[PDB]
Amino acid sequence: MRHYEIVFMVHPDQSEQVPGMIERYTAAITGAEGKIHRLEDWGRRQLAYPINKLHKAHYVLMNVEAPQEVIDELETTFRFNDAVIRSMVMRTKHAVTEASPMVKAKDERRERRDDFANETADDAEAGDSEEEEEE
Amino acid sequence: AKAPIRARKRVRKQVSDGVAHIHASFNNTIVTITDRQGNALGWATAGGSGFRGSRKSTPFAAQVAAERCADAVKEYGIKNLEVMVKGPGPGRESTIRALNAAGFRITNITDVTPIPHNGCRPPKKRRV
Amino acid sequence: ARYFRRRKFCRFTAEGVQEIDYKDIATLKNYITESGKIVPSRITGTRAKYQRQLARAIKRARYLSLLPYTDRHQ
Amino acid sequence: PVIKVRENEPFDVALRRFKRSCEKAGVLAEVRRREFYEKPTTERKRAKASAVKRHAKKLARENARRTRLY
Amino acid sequence: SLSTEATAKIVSEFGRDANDTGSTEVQVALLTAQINHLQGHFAEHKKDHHSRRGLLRMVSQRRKLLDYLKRKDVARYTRLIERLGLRR
Amino acid sequence: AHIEKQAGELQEKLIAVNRVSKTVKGGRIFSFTALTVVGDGNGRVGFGYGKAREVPAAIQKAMEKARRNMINVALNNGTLQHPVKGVHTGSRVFMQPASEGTGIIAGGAMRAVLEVAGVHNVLAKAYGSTNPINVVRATIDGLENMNSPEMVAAKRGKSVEEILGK
Amino acid sequence: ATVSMRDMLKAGVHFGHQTRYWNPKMKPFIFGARNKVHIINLEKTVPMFNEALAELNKIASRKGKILFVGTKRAASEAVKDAALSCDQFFVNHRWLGGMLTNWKTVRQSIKRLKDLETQSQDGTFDKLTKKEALMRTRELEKLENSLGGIKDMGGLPDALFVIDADHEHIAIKEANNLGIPVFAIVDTNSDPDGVDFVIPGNDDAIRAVTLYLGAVAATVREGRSQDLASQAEESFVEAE
RNA sequence: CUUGAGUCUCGUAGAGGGGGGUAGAAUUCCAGGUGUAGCGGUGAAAUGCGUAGAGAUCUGGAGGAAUACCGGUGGCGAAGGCGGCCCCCUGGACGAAGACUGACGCUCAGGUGCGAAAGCGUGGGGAGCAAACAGGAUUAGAUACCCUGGUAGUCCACGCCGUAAACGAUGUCGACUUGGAGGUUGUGCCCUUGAGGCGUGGCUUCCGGAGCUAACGCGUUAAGUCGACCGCCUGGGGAGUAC
RNA sequence: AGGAUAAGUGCAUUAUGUUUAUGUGGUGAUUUGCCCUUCUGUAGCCA
Repeated sequence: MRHYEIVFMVHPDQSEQVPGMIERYTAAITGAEGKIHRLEDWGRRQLAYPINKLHKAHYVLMNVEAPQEVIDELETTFRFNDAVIRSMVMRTKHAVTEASPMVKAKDERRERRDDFANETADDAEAGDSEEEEEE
Repeated sequence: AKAPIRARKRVRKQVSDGVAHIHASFNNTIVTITDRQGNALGWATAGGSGFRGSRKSTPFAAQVAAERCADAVKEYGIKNLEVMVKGPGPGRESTIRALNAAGFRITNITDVTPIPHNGCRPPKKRRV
Repeated sequence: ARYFRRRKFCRFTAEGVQEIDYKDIATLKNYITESGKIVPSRITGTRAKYQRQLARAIKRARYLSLLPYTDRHQ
Repeated sequence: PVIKVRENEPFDVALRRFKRSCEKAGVLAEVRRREFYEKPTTERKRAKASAVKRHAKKLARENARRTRLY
Repeated sequence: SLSTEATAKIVSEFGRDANDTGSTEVQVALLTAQINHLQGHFAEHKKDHHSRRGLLRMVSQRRKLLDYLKRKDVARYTRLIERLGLRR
Repeated sequence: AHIEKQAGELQEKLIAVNRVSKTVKGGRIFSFTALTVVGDGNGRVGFGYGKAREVPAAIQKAMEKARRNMINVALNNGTLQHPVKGVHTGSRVFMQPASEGTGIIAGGAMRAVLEVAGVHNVLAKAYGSTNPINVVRATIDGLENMNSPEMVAAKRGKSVEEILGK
Repeated sequence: ATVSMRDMLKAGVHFGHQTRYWNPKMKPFIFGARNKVHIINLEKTVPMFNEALAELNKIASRKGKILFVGTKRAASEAVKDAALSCDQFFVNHRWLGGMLTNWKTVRQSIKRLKDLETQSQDGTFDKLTKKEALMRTRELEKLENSLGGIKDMGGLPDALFVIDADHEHIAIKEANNLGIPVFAIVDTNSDPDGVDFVIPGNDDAIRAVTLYLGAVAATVREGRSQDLASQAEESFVEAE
């Protein structure tokens, strides 16, 4: 129907849950006559302050179009998930279906802000493997 | 409002360095030295020789507080210093100058002043 | 000279782009002090459009800890 | 308020009188104000009111030259 | 809110079937769809008085257009008013 | 030192008298203030408030100010050709057309102000503030709403005012 | 005639004068703001001055006793400079009131003034306290500099030439009270109403104050060729 | 008919309404570690808290109101009214082109509908502050002034008669009357050159002209020029009470 | 590694600029309140 730009972040120690869930979420969206207009994972970062303990988190920009009843239920699920810690959703008017240039800011994350471990393989399993899937 | 300057008297750490925490208000200063592992090697305050009224928060009562606490942590065998600052209150500068004049380094003057979100109601029984 | 819009540094004390989206971090800092925190619009004469939309867009980012929230995170 | 970074023409004491502007700017710049939801527009938020006196001070610098007091 | 597929259905069922949304019958039936939409909100809670001002706008105007309409032709009026239901 | 206007006739209408006080700063001095009206016989906007040490020097000051920055104005016959309601600063006064068979009808200093103004037969009731200082504006505002005769036919009456500049 | 508006396509500016909102009633004859301040141009004054340049022709036909009054920080020399001619009198120090309305007292004080001036300049002003005499001399000089306009002139002038509005409020204030027609130079912080003749312009410098009010123009110089059959037969030398 | 008003898709601003979601930090507390005497309050002050180890500080848990600075003279709601940030459901306004209807208009006795706040029934909840009540300080006292403990209250939601400074202070709504600029916003145009300028609308505010006031003040949002139609006043006190 | 527009080095107690007791009612300065004009006129009032 209309586009509601979900961006969300992931706890390190829990990261192994997300590669399975996102693909199930893409199947919930497209199974409701919406589209995924992006799904870019940004990598692992240092947070500006702790959120639910630990100083680092992992970033995913999902960018939904979907019927309005369902997008309210995915954002609530993602903020209350057992691996995603927080999410923020912004409005359809005077805004994009695909966001601003974060293209550099993604690489910077992968290059230098990364731990290089299993938890950061999962980030790449969660955005740079698909943009839409049926589960 | 001063800790033990004399030797063997209380438990020592002798780690060459510490961090100080300064709580600056318009009515007091609390200057408290701690270990880099996070344990108090001494404190003082600005009513440590009896300043009261406005005079309790001013640069000169802020300075003597800093001079009482800085003295003691030389028997806990510290030589170097770092500072955390918390409030736009007075003597916030006179206190830094006092730590450095006490024979310590003060290169990192880290503002970490907390933010209340104004969850309380302040005392009023009047027109203003 | 016609349809050379944003060819150059024009408007602002410092030229970031967008004000409502917050997904990039490196073009919002243009309007953020060192304490980790929003520029005070009275003192600066901020460009009002960009400032009004940055008031929601910085909070959304803050709550997603993309930026500091409070001075103790300096 | 002392700020982590240093002022221009710098010395080993950091101070807020040179490179601060948004710190305690409504958090403790308040005096006995209670919890309010519309009273600040006329009590607290005097920006139009306070801008005039500053404008008057920039106005008087021209006007002293124009009378030739200098 | 009011959307393209409700609005098209209304033009299809009410007034002329193309290129008209402005006439008395269909104008009343477009207002009806927003009153229904407002009653959709008013099936979550009932301390909705700041919106109720608006409900009474959309009714008051139906009273204005039903008045005009019944002074033009009693057919469009008696059909419309029964075909858009409302009240017991 | 200014041009003055004159009338070939004397008016010395003293309307008010007052005294100036500072009460501690140099204490209180003997000075008076005064208001005096200078007409023409057909009217003037002439009103003068002045001040000096004593009452005579004070009135003569005030009589001078009643004839500088002022000009005379004129009206034919002892009536006014418009029923209008003159207002000046809360002192509001009324007029309606009348006969010559009535002259003045008024009291105090007002009967003396209206005689020079030419609006004494038309004299109808005053309302709002009617103490001396402002009641006396008859010959000022009541001659700025003025109408005065110049036609030979009532149906040429609006046509005749148009061609006076066209 | 046309030369006076051949020079207004050549100067007319000040690039603003005061405030963001300026004086609204002069807005038609003048250019609006640019980049967070106020700017003015010479361009918006020429359509106004395409007929209105005929009023410099009406103050040159009856020319004998003209007074250039209202001095400012950069306008003072321009009040001296447009009035440099020998029928035309000027001040160089700020004007104050009563110099036209209590003219009685002023003419009694001129009559004192030229006597104590011949005395001071001959050296005849001496006292056994030198301080009391030199201090009277400094203050006598200020009178000479302030009054120099009406001082050497036969009586109240036939026009009054106000160059400034912005601080010299009084010179316009008294001209309305003596009824003497006004010849005005208005700026973008002053209205063109309430004065009888205008140059649209600015109040400072030689941009409007002698660029039409001098020998370079043709309209202050064709008024004066109409004096030569009315009160005189030859007088065109005197005036600029 | 359009010269009034109404309506569709398109776009845009905002704390409107109803219901969901969510983080960090001061006061406060507990615990353990480290650590010793004032801490607090204010005009200055004492009462208060504290050696049963207070104040402060490191680590980790507790909890509820609350959410800066951005935030402005902004904007929204019917007026009072709305303030952390976000979404769902939905209102009402702001712009623009295509398109339609075509006086469907104006006001409003009666009328029904409808709350900032506390008052107030029940449910939720309590860290701080507080009428009362105590005690201090002040003094002719001291209920005012000022502080300290401390409770209902504050704090949430609906609900009962909706109180007020419940306001474009200015009824309702509209037509007409030199502008410029601020705040901040649709959108055409710019070196997009800094909350800007010009083009054309927007609410919203400074400044001042024609006209108006008793003065402040108003001035294109009128307190101007007026329009229709409704409300209300006839000296004060005593009375927004009585009846 | 975006706590890096680095203060836009545009910054200054940052929006209540506050608090340590009071002392009754009226009262000074005038009996010519008068020294500007023809006709249409004036201050007790006139050409």
